[PDB]
Amino acid sequence: MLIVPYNLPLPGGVVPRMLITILGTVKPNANRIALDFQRGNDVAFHFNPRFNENNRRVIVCNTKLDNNWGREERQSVFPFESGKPFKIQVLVEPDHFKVAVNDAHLLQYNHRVKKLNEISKLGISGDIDLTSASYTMI
Repeated sequence: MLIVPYNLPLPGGVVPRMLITILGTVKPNANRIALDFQRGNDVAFHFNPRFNENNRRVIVCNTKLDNNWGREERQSVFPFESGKPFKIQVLVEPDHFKVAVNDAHLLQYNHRVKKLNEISKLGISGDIDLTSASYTMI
């Protein structure tokens, strides 16, 4: 019920205890999903499930500064399935983003961009139907 790519403003940036919830369904022949938390043109946190990287499924996380990507962090645990509904929750903690998928902890990504109050947009793109995207404080 939302068009993709979708831009979710995060007014005044992110803060610890902010919880972002994304609901949708992975398309049948998906290749990728991406969440991009942006500070202007920089990408503070790129979360990128890849369904076919050399015939493996992997999640890649990274940061883009001044148009250059940094050191990737990869993990092999892959909770997504083509064609099925998902829930992603991103909880902002003091020293990392914490990601849970379908109510199970997936990964943490330590803050490389330290001006959290300038991370003011979340872009959501890739091979999904997007149902809802929202945030709250816990």
